[PDB]
Amino acid sequence: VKLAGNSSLCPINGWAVYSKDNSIRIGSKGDVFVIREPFISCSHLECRTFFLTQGALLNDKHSNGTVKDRSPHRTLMSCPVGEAPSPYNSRFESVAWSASACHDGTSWLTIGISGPDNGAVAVLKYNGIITDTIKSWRNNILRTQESECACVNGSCFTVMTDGPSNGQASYKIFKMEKGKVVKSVELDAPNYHYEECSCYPNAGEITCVCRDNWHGSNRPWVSFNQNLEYQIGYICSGVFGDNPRPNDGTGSCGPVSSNGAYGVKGFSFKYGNGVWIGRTKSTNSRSGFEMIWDPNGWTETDSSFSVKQDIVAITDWSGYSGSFVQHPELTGLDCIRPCFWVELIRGRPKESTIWTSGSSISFCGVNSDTVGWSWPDGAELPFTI
Amino acid sequence: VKLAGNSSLCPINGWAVYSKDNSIRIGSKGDVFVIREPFISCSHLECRTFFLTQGALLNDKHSNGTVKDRSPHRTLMSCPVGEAPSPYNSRFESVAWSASACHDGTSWLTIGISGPDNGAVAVLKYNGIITDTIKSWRNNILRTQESECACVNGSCFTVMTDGPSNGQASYKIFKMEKGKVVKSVELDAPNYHYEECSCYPNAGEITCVCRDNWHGSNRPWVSFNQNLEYQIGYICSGVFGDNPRPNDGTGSCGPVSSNGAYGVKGFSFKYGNGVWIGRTKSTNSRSGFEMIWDPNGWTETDSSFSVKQDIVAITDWSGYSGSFVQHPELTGLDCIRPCFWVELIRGRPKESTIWTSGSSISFCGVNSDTVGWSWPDGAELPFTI
Amino acid sequence: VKLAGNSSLCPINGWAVYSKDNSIRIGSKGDVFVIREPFISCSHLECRTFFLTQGALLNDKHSNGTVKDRSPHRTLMSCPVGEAPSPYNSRFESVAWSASACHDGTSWLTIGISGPDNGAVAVLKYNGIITDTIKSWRNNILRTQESECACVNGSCFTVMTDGPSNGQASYKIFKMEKGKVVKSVELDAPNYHYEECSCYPNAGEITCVCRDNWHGSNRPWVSFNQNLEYQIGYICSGVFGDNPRPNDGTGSCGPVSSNGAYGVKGFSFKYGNGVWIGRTKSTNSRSGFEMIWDPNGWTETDSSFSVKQDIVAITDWSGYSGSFVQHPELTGLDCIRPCFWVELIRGRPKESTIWTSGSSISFCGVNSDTVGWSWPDGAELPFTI
Amino acid sequence: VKLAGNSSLCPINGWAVYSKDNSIRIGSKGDVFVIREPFISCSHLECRTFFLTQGALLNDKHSNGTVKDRSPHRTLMSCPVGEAPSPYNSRFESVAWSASACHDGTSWLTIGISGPDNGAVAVLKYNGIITDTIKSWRNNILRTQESECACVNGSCFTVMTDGPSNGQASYKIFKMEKGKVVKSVELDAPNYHYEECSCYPNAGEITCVCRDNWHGSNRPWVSFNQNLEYQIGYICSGVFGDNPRPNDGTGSCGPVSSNGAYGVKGFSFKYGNGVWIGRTKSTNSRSGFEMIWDPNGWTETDSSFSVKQDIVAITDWSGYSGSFVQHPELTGLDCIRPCFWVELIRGRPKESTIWTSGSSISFCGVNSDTVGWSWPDGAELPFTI
Ligand SMILES: CCC(CC)O[C@@H]1C=C(C(=O)O)C[C@H](N)[C@H]1NC(C)=O
Repeated sequence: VKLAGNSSLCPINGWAVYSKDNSIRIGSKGDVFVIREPFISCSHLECRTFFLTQGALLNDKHSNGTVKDRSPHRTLMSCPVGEAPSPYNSRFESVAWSASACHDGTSWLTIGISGPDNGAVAVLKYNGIITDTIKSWRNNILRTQESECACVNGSCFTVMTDGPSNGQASYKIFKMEKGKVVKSVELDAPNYHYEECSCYPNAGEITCVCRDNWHGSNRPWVSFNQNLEYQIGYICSGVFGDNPRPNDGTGSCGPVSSNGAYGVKGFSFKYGNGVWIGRTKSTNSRSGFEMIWDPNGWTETDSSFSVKQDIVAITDWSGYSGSFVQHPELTGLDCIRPCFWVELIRGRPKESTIWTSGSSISFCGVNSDTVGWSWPDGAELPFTI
Repeated sequence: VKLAGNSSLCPINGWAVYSKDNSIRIGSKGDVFVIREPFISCSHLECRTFFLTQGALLNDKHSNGTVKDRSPHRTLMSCPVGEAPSPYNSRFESVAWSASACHDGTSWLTIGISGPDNGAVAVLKYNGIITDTIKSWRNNILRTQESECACVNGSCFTVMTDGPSNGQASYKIFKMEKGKVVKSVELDAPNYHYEECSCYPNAGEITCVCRDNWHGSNRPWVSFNQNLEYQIGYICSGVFGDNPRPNDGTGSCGPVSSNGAYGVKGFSFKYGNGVWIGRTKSTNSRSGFEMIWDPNGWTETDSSFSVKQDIVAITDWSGYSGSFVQHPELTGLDCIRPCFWVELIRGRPKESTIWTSGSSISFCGVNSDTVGWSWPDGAELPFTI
Repeated sequence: VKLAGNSSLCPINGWAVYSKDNSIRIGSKGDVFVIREPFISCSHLECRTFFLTQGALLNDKHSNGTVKDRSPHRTLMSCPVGEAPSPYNSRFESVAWSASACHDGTSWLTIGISGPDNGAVAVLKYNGIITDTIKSWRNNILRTQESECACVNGSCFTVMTDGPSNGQASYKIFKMEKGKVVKSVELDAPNYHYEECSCYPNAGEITCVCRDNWHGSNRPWVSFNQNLEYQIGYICSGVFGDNPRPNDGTGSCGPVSSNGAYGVKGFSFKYGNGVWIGRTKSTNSRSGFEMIWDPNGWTETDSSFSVKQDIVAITDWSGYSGSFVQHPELTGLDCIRPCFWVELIRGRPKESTIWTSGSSISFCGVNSDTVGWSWPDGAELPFTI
Repeated sequence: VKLAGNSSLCPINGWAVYSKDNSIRIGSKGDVFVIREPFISCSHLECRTFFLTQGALLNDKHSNGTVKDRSPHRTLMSCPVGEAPSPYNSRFESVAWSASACHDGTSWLTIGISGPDNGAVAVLKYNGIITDTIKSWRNNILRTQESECACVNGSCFTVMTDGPSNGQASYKIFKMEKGKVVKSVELDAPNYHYEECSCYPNAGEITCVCRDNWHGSNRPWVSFNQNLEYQIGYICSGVFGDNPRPNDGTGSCGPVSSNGAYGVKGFSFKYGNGVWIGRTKSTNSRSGFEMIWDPNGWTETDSSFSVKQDIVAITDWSGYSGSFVQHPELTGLDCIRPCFWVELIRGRPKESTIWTSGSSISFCGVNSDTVGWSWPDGAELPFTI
C-alpha cells in the first residue's frame, strides 16, 4: 500500500536520540566500511542507513582516501539503523558517487549517479531493478541529495543539480512513479544555488532545505506540489545555517554573501513561519551540532530564537546532516515525524590520517521533553593507519 | 495477540543451563562487542540477549574502559541468545547507558536512557519507533532495571530511580501500553533503596527484587497490581543476597546494614513464603554464583535453607544477574517459566587489563532435575591488550 | 505437519557429493569456530550442520585445546550446510559437550548434555525452549549420538549411554515427543557396547549403527519399533567398519575383539541383508574414507563386497562420520534419502599444533551414477598457532 | 509459478551500471573469498551472485593458488548481488570446480561438477536437494557454463563439453525439469569448439554464445528450441569477440583461426541480424572491456559497427563476462531484460602475487541512455601476500 503524504509534521518541543552506530570506533578492529553521507530513510516497516563507500574498510591501505571524490569504486549501500556498516550487514544498492533513496510504501527507490563528470548518469532502481536512467544535461557533474527523497500519494520526488559548484548552476526537480521519471521541471532560480537537498513531505507537498556552495551562508529552499509547481527562497533567519558562515547577525531572504562561499549538507524543518534549524556549532569547521528553534525565522530576519538543543559539543567533529521522515503508516501516528541524522566526520582533512569516514547519530521529533548533550564520534585518531 | 500474564510461576526443583555465549573467549580474535549487563528477554517466538556497549570491540584500543560508565557512546543492542554480540550479528536497539526491554505479545518495548546526569532522558521505543520520553525528575542520574521489564494483559511495567545511589532516592513504577506511559506512581518508601530491579510477572501482578546500593545486604522488593497499587519490603532471609554482604547470620525485613552499603544487580523468585535466591558465592567479590532455595525465607529470618545449586565456582568471576521469564504463549506451558542470566565479568577492576566486559550464561526453571557445576567465562587474561 | 517415517530407504548405486565447508582452510584468517562432530540434520525445509565448539576460534590462543573434552564452554550450535561455522552465521542451540538433534516436521529437537562426569544432565529443547531433562543414571559420563536422532510419526528417538568406555556400560533408548521423554528402555545387551550411534528411520522403525569402544572392530547395531521393542547385534561382514580394526578377514555377528579396543563415530545403511558401510581407509588411523557395498554382508561373514567408492584418500585425515536422512516431506521422493557426512579432523593428536578442529564433507544416496574421488580438508598446517 | 520464456529481448540502446562488489579491495582486510567466474543469475524475486571458490580467503596463505584449477576444495556459492563474497554472507550451493545455475520461477537449479578429470560428475540440485547426476561421457574434463543456464516454460537448459580443450571435443545440450535431465542431445559440430557457454532465453528459444578455445577468434553459438532441435555457427562479424584475437578485420561464419587458438568466456546478444558484442579491449590480454553494437553483424562480415560503449579501460584488468537475464515475472516489463557481468581478475598470471581472484561488475539493458566509462577492480597489488 502506497504511503499517503497528506498529514502534517508533528508538533514537537525537542529531539530524542534515535541511533548511534559507532562505526569508526568499531571499525578500528572490525570490518567496517569507510563511508560518507550516511543518510537514513524509512519504509512502512523499518528504517535503514544508506551510505556511500569507496569500497574500502577502515584501517586498510585501501582507505588511502587521496582518490578523487567521484571514483568508479563508489557504491551506495544500506544497513539497518544504528549498525556499523560492514560488508557483512550491508545490502548493495547501486554503483554511485552521489545518491538518494526513499520508499513509496511499496518498494525502495534508489538513485545512484555515476560515470564521468562530463556525462554522469543517474540510475534509478525500484525494488533493486533498474527502472529508468537520467543523463547529465549540462555535462558538469550531475548530482543529487545525499539523503532520503520524499514520497507522497505513490509518487516520489528528488532534486538534482548539474553545473558549477561556484556560480549559477541548473536545478531540476523530478517526479517519479515506480522508479520512472514521469515528469521533471528545471527551476528558474537565478542567483540561487542548490546542492545536496534535504527534502521531506508535509500535507501533500514537498519541502527541501539545501546547501548553497556558491554564495550563501543561509540555506536556500524549494517546495513544490505533486505537479512540480514550486516556490523558492532562503531561510531568512539570522541564525545562519550553513557552515562556514558569519556570526549570527541580520539574516535575509536571498543568499547572504559574507562567508557563505562554500558549505555542508544540512536541513531545516519549516513550522508555519518558524524554523527548526540544525547546524554546526562552529562557524568555520564542521565541528559541533545544535538544533535551534527560531519561531518565525523562516520569513523574518533576527538573530533571536527561543530554544537551543545541543547535539554535539564544539569540541567534537560533525559534518553532513540531513533530514528523514517517519510516515504514519510506519508509526501509527496521525502526522509525519521529522527526524534528522548527523554525520560525524573523522580524518582528513582536519585530522592527520590517510583516510576520511563518518559515524552517524540520528534524532526524532517528539512532544515529550529532551535534553541537550554531546554525542560525538568518540574514536581515537590516528589509527594503526 | 497480547501476552496474558495471568498464570503463575511454574513449580521448579532446579535450574538447567539454557545458554552460554562464550563472548569473551571468542572475542580474543572475533569481532565481539565489549559489553555489560547482557540480560535476556523473550517474546512469543524467541529470546534475545540485550546488552550495552561502549561501541568498541574486544582486543581493540577503544575498549580502554577508563571512560565514565555513562558515556554518550553506550548503546543498547540485542542479538539471539547464546551468540557472541558482534556488529555482524547484533540489532541496534537504542542509545543508552541504562535500559530495559520487554515484549508484550505484539512488539518489543525498549527503554534506553542517555543524556547528562543532571537530566537524563529515557526514550521509550515500540517496534523500533519512539513512542514516549521520560525526563529525570531529580536530575541525578535517572536509571532503570538493566533487565527485562514485565508485561501483563497488554501493559508493560518497569521501575526507575532518580536521586542518590547513597542515601534516600526517588523510586517510581511505570505502566505503559504500546510504548506510552499511561500511569506512573512514586513509591512512598522512606528508608528503602531500589536500583536495577529484576521484575517478573506472576498471576497478573509484578514482583521485583532489586539492589539496595545505599545501606542493605538483603534485597528490597516491590510488587504491584496492574493499577500500580503496591507493596514493598525486604527479603528477610539470613541468606543475604546482595554483594558485598556479611556472612549469613540473622536477616531482617528492613535493610541489613552490615556490609551492604554497595551492591550488585540480582534477582529472586518468590514462591509462597519461600525464595530462590540467586547470588554470588563470595561475600566481598563478584565471584561465583549459586542458587538457593530457602522455603519459608521471604518472610522469615534464618540462615537455613534446603537447597544450594552451584552455577559458578568461587574461583571464577561473576557479576550482574537478572530474571527473565518465558510466557506460556511462547512455551505451550500453563504457567510462567522463571529463568535468569548471569553476567561473567572479566577485566577491570579485579584484573590487570585495560577493559571490562562480561560473558553470559542463563538457566531456566524446570521440574526434572539438574546438577550444580561451574560454567565460568573461561577466557585467558590478559589479552593482546 | 509431523514427518511420517513410514517409507523405506531409497535404492541407491553410489553417493553424490552434497557439501564441503572448508572451515579450517577458511579458518586460517576468517573467524571460524574450532569444532568437532559437525553432524548434519534436515527438516522439512532446510538441512543444517550442527557441531560442538569449545567457544574458541581457529588461530586464537583459546584454541589451546589442552582443555578437557568435556569443558563447561563446550556448546552445541548450527549453521547452514556447507558454510564455515562462525559466530556470525551460527545459531546457538545448547550448552553441551555431547549432543544430538533432529526435526520432527514441526520444530527442532536438540539434546545437549553438560555438567560434571559423575552427574551430567541432558537438556532437551523443542524449538529452543527446554522441555525435558535426563540425569546420568550411572554417574559416568552420560553421553549421546553426536549425530541426527530419528523421528517417525511425530516421535523422535535417540540412544544415550552411561558408564565406562571400556567394559560393560549402560545403554538406553529414549522416545520423546515435543521434546519430552515419553518412554525409555535400557537395552539388555550383555557384552555389547554402544557409543555415538548413527540412527535413521526406515519403514516406521529406527535402526542405529554405533561404535563399540570397548572390544569391537565391527559396529554394533540396535533397531527398534515406536514402542521401543528392539533387537540388537553386530554387522557380521568381514569388511570391518570400526577404526582401529584388523585387515578384512572373517567377521562375526558379535564383537570382533582383535584390534577392536577403541573406535570412531561411524554409520552404515542396511538394505535387506546387505550393508552400505562407510569407514576410514587406514586400519590404525583416522585417515581416508570409502563407501563399500557388501550385499549379503549385514548377516554374513565375508571379506568380499561388490562396490567401493573412495571418498577421502588414505594420505588425508578423516574422523567421525554419521548418517543423516532427507525425508520424503523435504524431497518429494516416495522414500527416505540416505545421506552421510564425514568429519575431517586436523591438528592433535596426529599433527604438531595446539588445537584440533575438523571440516565437513557430505554425500547423499542417489540412483544415477557417481565417481569415487578424494575430498580432503585441504588446510596447510601448522597455523600461525 | 514457472517462468515463461515466451517474450523477446527488450530493445535497448546502452548499458547502465547495475553492481560492483569491490570484493578484492575489501578482501584486503575483510574476510572475502578468493573467487573466479562470479556469474549473476536471478529469480522472480532477487538476483544473486554465484561464484566458485578454493575455500580460501584473500590475504591468507591458503590462497597460494599454485593449486590445480580443478581441486576438490573448489565450491559453488552465492550471495546477494553487489556484496563481497565472504563466509559470512554466502550460501553454500555445491562442491564444484565448474558450475551453472538458474531459477525456473519456482526454485533454483544448481549444477556443480566435481570429481577427477577422467570422470567428473555433474551434480544437479533443485532447491538445495540433489535431483540427478550426469557423468563425463568422454572422461576428459566434463565442464559447463560458468554462467546462468536458461529456463523457459518450466524447463531449464545448459550446455556441457567433454573432450580436449584443443581439437574436436564433444558437446551436448541438456534439458531439465525440476533438476532432472529429461532430454539431452549431442551437437553434430565437427570443426566447432564449444566451452563456457553464455545462454539466454528469447521467444521460447535459447541462444548461447560460447568460447572456442581450440582454433577460433570469433565466438561460436548454438540456438535451440524446447525439443533440443538446434542450429550452430559462429558470429560472422569482423569485430572478433574472443581474446586473444586478431585486429578487427574480415571475419567468417566459421572459426577464425588467426590468433584464436585459446580464449576467454564471453557473451553476445542477438537482435535480428545484429549483435551486441561484449569483449575485452586488448587483443592479447584480458584487459579492458567494451560493448559493441554491430547491427547486421551476426550474419555478415565487416569491421564496421555503430556503437561502442566503454566498460573498463584498456589500462585495467578484466576476465570472464556472461549474460544473465531478468524476466518479466521479476521486472514487470513485457520483454526479457539482457544484462551482463564482468569478471575483473587480479593477481596471477599477470601480476606478481601468489593468488588470483576476481571482482565483478554488471550492467543491464535499458532504453534510456548511458555512458561509457571505466569501472576497474581498483585493488592495489601486491597484498600483504
Ligand atoms: C578446461 C577448459 C576450460 C576452458 C579453456 O578451462 C577453463 C579456463 C580458465 C581460464 O582460462 O580462465 C579457468 C576455468 N576455471 C577453466 N575451467 C576448467 C574446466 O578447468
